[PDB]
Amino acid sequence: ADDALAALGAQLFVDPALSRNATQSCATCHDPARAFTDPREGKAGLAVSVGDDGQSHGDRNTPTLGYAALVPAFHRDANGKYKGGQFWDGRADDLKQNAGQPMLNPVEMAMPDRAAVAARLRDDPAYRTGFEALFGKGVLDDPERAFDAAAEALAAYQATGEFSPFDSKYDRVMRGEEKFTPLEEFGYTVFITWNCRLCHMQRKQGVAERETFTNFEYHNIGLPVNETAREASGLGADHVDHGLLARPGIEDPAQSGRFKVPSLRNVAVTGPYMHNGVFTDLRTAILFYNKYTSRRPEAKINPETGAPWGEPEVARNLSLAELQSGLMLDDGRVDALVAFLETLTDRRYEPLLE
Amino acid sequence: ADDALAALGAQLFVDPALSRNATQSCATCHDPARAFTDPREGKAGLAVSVGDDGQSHGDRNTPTLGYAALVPAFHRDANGKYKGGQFWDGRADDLKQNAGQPMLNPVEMAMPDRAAVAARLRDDPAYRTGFEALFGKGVLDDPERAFDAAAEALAAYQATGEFSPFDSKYDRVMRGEEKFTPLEEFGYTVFITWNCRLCHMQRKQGVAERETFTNFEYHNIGLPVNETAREASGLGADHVDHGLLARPGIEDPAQSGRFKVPSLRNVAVTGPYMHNGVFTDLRTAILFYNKYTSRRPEAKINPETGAPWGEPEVARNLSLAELQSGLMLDDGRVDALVAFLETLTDRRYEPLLEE
Amino acid sequence: TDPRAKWVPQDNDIQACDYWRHCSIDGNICDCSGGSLTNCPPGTKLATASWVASCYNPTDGQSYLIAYRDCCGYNVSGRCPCLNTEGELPVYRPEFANDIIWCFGAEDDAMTYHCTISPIVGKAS
Amino acid sequence: TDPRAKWVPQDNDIQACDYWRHCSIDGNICDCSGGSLTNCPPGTKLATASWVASCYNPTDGQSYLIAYRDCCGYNVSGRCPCLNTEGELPVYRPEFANDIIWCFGAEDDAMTYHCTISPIVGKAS
Amino acid sequence: QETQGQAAARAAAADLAAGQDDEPRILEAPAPDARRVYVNDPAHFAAVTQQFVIDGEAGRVIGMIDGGFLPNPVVADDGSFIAHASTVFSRIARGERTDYVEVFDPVTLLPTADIELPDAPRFLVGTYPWMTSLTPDGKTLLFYQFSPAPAVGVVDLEGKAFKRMLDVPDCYHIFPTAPDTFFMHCRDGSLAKVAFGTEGTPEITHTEVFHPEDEFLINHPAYSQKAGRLVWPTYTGKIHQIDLSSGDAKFLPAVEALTEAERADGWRPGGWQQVAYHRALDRIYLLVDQRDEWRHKTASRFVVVLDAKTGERLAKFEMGHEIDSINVSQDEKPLLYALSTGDKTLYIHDAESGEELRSVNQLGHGPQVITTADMG
Amino acid sequence: QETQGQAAARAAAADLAAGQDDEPRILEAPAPDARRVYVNDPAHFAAVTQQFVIDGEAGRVIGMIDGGFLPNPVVADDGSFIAHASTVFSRIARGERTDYVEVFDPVTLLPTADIELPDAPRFLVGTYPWMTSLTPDGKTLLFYQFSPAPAVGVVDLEGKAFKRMLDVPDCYHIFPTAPDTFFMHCRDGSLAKVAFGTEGTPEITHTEVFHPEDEFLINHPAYSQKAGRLVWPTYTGKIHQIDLSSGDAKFLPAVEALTEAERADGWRPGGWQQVAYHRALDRIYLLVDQRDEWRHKTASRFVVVLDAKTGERLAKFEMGHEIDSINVSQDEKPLLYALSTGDKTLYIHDAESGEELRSVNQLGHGPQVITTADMG
Ligand code: HEC
Ligand code: HEC
Ligand code: HEC
Ligand code: HEC
Ligand SMILES: [Ca+2]
Ligand SMILES: [Ca+2]
Ligand code: NA
Repeated sequence: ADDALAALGAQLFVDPALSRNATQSCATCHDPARAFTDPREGKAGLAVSVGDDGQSHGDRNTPTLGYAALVPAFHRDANGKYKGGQFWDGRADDLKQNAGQPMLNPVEMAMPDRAAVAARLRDDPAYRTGFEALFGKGVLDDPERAFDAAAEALAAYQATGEFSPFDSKYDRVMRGEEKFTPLEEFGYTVFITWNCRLCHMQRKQGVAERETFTNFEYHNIGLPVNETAREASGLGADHVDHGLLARPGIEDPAQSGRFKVPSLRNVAVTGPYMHNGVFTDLRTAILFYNKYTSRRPEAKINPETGAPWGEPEVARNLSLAELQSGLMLDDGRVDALVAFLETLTDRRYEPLLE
Repeated sequence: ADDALAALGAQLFVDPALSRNATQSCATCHDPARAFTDPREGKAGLAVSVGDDGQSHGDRNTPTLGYAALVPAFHRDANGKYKGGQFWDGRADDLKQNAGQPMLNPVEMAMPDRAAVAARLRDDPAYRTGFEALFGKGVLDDPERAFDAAAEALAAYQATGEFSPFDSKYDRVMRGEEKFTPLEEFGYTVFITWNCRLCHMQRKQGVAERETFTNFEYHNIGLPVNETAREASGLGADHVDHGLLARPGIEDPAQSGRFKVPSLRNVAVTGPYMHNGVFTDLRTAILFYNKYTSRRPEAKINPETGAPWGEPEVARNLSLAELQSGLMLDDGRVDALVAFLETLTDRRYEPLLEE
Repeated sequence: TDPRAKWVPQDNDIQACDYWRHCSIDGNICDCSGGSLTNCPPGTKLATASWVASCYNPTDGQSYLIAYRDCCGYNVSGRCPCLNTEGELPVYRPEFANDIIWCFGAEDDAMTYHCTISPIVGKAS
Repeated sequence: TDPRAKWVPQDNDIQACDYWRHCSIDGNICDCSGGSLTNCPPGTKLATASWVASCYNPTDGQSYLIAYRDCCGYNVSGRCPCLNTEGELPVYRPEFANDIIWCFGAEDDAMTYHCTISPIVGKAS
Repeated sequence: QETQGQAAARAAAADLAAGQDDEPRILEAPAPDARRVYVNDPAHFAAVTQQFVIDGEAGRVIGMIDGGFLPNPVVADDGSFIAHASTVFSRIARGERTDYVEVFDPVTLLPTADIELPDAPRFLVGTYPWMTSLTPDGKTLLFYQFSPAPAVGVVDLEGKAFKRMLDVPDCYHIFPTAPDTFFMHCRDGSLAKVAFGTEGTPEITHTEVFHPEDEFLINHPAYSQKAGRLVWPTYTGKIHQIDLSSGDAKFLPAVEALTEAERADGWRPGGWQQVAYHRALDRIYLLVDQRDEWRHKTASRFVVVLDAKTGERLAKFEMGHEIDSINVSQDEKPLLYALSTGDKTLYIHDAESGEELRSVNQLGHGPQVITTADMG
Repeated sequence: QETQGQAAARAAAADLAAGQDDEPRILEAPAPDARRVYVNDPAHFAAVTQQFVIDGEAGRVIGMIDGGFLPNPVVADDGSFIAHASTVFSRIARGERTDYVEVFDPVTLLPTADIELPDAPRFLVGTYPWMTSLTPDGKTLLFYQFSPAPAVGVVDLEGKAFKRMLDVPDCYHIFPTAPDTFFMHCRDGSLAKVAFGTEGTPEITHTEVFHPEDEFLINHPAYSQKAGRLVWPTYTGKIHQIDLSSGDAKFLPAVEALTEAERADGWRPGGWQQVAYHRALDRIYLLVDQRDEWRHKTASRFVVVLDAKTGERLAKFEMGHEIDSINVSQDEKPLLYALSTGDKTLYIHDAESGEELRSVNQLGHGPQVITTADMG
């Protein structure tokens, strides 16, 4: 089942007939060639993706699908900290629940309802063969089963080795196959002795077996609005992205502005950065952390804009305990981190580095 | 010579012919029956003594002559702290220089000059014989030699066993002839552990052969004016007894208000106390020291008057380092100190040991 | 008790200065003042900052990155003093330097040294 | 050497705990931290308070009264720690008691204990 | 047989192997139980001082508290909080003196109160446990003051502020009995009783003189506050017991810790906290050895245990160590704590057999005072 | 033969017998001289620390200075004053941190200046002499700041005030060359020349990278300020010598403290102040012993002496004790100061022969730093 189930998910992933005007598939916004992210440019750059209607833009940046399958389902641990889930705000429990929402999102694939999606699947005899072999006959005659099966197949497809190969240079180094460059090792050491490790490691202590450089927690690191992406989303300037608080069921006002800690795997090749896609460059996303540690004036400036970083979109709930480490990363270490984060790039996406 | 000189002092000491109206001798104001102090009453009680005219009062209390022969001559040691001398302000170098001053002082014996003294000495056949045996023929015909001879005789008499016998109970106890009472012994122990020792022991450390309970130093303990005595002296409301500073050749304004640390021997029978006889009781003298240590309001009150001790006559140069010990004497320790100090009474004044 | 002799790790006693995880420890083992191997004693503050050392585990023969972390805000414990320096580099290479009072990021700006924990952050390399 | 054996005075070494004048000393011998037998080390403050003991001097067979005095305003020296109790009565007899920090009357209100001096003030009677 | 260090090493290795995770954090101390003992370290007059919080059962240090110059430690019997009266200076041992009282949470060890004592009022002395004392309700801390005269300062732990100084006679120590009452011991050989309100001359009453002036009551009596029992030894091992449970001092029959033959052979009490009292068992424990009359602060190697009613000796333990202070946990089948200031080691003994059960070493520089909660 | 305690007893005896009176008082420490030595005691990270003032000739403690948490001692070369940058907290080792500079009079040991450092800027570390440093004129003091970034605080001692923080690159230690200029050691392998005007960015000029990434230079280099000589050993025994007298860094020939067969047989430098340097004699003294490459802070039983210019070994001394730190007086026929952290003893040796002359014991809890004055 699960071998062929993924094959059906592979068919659907690249099928643009899951979108109203038949213009876009998962592969459109999650391009396999680009670490499963969107190469296309809308009104606000690559910060947000354009929907099926070629008009509607999202509010958030499209994340890699690579290594999302290792993120555990959304839950709250004994600490009181939330962990796991899908979407920058964790509003999806897991890959399965996540897969459906793009299909039905007017500002994305823009299928009006589940019934419309079923109709498209019956257009293909390939599906009626493949779907009915895995979920039995008549599956495509039922909107609810088909949509769900398609979501499940898409989920399964994303849980294959093709999405999480662990064939990055980091992976080969930890297996003893090759060594880090002095700068990469320096970056790793910095990465596991500075605040980076507090949020971007699977564990607090001990050895993780399949590290994806996220603890799956939710933090507000105090990012500002993305001026241009925000206009493009059409949600108004008065609108506030409350991150995790926007997940249904989450009412705790301490989670306002908190976003899922993203896996730093493939990070080098999935710009722009953060939930709102505000930072074009990776170096910029690293230097942003120094506004909490550096006494220096340049730390206040966003190097991309040349102007003050900007007031956080959400001022309260900052992870200051972690962020205010009393230690400023110098450029030397910022270099080191850029290098180490590059080692988390997959084999097939290594060529993209430059 | 040494035996006979003192014998001439003895004669002179009790001879009223050294006073203008012939009514007064050393013995008058320095009565042998009262540790060589004045038992007489004046306008200020026993605070200050009345002179030969029967009118003029001193501004200071007449001290004992007992153990005054143990005090080094006035000097200043390497610390820069003055020691020794005679008079409450140490304006006299020693007993010899001291002796002449009562005789000439208008408010005391009031002899107009040294000549008048010599003319009194000639009229006694005993002196002509006695003075001329020790100082030679013609000594009484020379006022300067006569005056000074008399003085030295007076000094010599004062250095005899009579004035400093060391037959107090303290002395007997320090030999092991007899013991202290438990109260006296506690009194002794407090005396040698509390700030008293810093000023009323001959030495800073070690042992003294002939202890008289004074480092002979000059300190300002911050005493007020004794208004009754100050009034009788007639020096006025604006007058400030500068103490040691009033000694000629002492200009250091840090010595203003400082007075010779008195010998505590015979202290039980020599009241009233301090340079201006401001405290009648030996106990009040001790309690005064609590004003620099005690938090309690009572310590700021003079028990004899019920009023504050008073603004120090000289508000500067107080020995606060010594006085501010941060330890208040409770009544037990005072009782004990009184008992100890009573043991410093000479044997022949033990009968007189009253109150 | 030969101080200069090559440091011989053991996996049988964390309070002894030869415990495999204390390979670059400076000061006092927290397990002797109310902490434990990987936790701080009560009333002290855990620094976010750390310094690392690849300590050889003699049990499985595998090295481990030990990000040491100081417990802070207290006078030094005076108990189980250990000063090991496996991999310890000078101060100009701070990540591997252990004379430093690594108390940064501790609550209430605590900077006084009490003791040190010895937790693994990964397998070395 | 025997802590409980009768105290044996000697008049041949002051930095020794059995020096005859230290017969009721508590704390530290000032001579061992920049003071002398009867003076305070520099920087410290001389207390005006004191306690006494009758110490036997085996040089002259006479017992002398030692009115001990503390030097204050400094942490304890930690040199020549000594504790003797000849004629040492409890706190309620403070003039023979020696656990008390006798720092009273010390300049600049210094009340920390650094060390103690042993000056004579008289003879036993 | 397996030491606490070896267990933790074995446990840690299992977690690593099993792949277990655990967040590094500030541990809480275990709940205050009867076998918790506090070793305080006056550190031979050091400007700063340590207090060890020890689990007597495991023989483990479960926490510590930093203190100032000769602080007076107090432990709420109920185990709800500890505190001390500490003294700090702006420049280590010099400069502006700040006397102050800290109350700590007994599991986090976090200070829940910091109270300034104005005019630097604390009595600075080698640590006598009963120169600073909690009232039975743990709401008021009383502390002694010798300068400029014996006085007793009142500190309100509830409202977290210093109240007042109480002027008392020539008396010493503080053994609180009521929330507004405590006894002292006076020079004249009497105990003073002191009743104090928020203002007014306190009602000060003296007992009869209960011992010769040549009979010397040591500086470290054992006071069981919950039993109102004041166990006061003399230099000769004769022990004055005063009962204060009625709110007034009634004197008990004096008991001799040592036999007449032992007293001719030169046996005498000696050490710091020379005497300990177990409440439940009514046993007096005393540090004794063969010594000269004036070696009364030197360590002892023997503990005589005697029934406090009868004076009957129950045991004479050979401790096998130089013990300066003894104390007991007030639980049944109690531990006997033996603090060697020399060895800087708490020797934890079975108080029945006197067997050394275990020991907690490295307890500072000159640890002198043992303190235990009376929780039961 | 006669110890200083014995001669004192004989003096006191004569004074008594002769009846010499004498006033108890505060002694003045004798005039500072080249033979005076300061032994700091970091006390194994204790919150308070002690500096002992020692007369190396007499082998006698002539005074002491109290200090805070890992305070950095600085002895002015001309012995006009001493000072440290120290850290006290409001509650021993907790609460509000106050970093302050204190200057002392070198004979009375009284503080002549107490300067507060704003925003708790001192770098806290196991004491490294040149993490806090005096300018040649002694008017300015400089101290290192690691947090939030490498920086250097300027303190005016004459004006008795802090100036400002000089932010700098990823560099460490401070070696003042002038009243406005000092060097640091950086991560890239270069030194940094840092000239600081009245205000503004300092004139930061790096030298060439003068050592590899994999060459490790010790935390306790010797630095003579009047010579402008920076002596910097590596773990292996190799020594870097830098002349900073010119105003810039000339790198002297890389001298090797150990022979090839010695390094092969496990000989290495180890200890705390591993290296001393005599100015006049231009001799380098180095603690060495047979040790494994990663035991580089343990005590050493030997001390090799070598000519700073040529590198010829002048002598190797068996110290007869476990020595952690060494230093030397800058006078002729100098003393080799040998500090055992374990023994808490300053073993005072003759630097010509290495023979032990005398020893000053009981120097605290874990004395690590010896500091002499360069008076001659
Ligand atoms: C928890 C307090 C964190 C610490 C400490 C660090 N990071 Fe982080 N990071 C965190 C969150 C919650 C997020 C999501 C951003 C948002 O929109 O809120 C991030 C993001 C990044 C990214 C962006 C990559 C991407 O896929 O968009 C990078 C490259 C990144 N973080 C790197 C990084 C480094 C190098 C750190 C140590 C200096 C570091 N982070 C600390 C949470 C936390
Ligand atoms: C009353 C009129 C007096 C007569 C007659 C004599 N003396 Fe006196 N004397 C008197 C007073 C009030 C004082 C203190 C004065 C002062 O200024 O301090 C003195 C002082 C002395 C002293 C000094 C003693 C000391 O300071 O301890 C001596 C030695 C002394 N007097 C001796 C003395 C002699 C020998 C007399 C007859 C010649 C004599 N005095 C007369 C009051 C009176
Ligand atoms: C120096 C600081 C002193 C200390 C400490 C004590 N005393 Fe004193 N005392 C001192 C002086 C200079 C004087 C004379 C003061 C003056 O101007 O009159 C005194 C006086 C006395 C007296 C009176 C003696 C007399 O009038 O003949 C007594 C009884 C006395 N002092 C006792 C005493 C005690 C018991 C002390 C310790 C509590 C004590 N003194 C301290 C100087 C100093
Ligand atoms: C274009 C517009 C699209 C299309 C057609 C799809 N997705 Fe994707 N997606 C997109 C954005 C901008 C974001 C971020 C949105 C947010 O967090 O609010 C996403 C998010 C996901 C996630 C969550 C991953 C993570 O948080 O780490 C998954 C698993 C995901 N998307 C999968 C996915 C699949 C299977 C699709 C075809 C059915 C699909 N998406 C379409 C943008 C776009
Ligand atoms: Ca991205
Ligand atoms: Ca009189
Ligand atoms: Na009763």
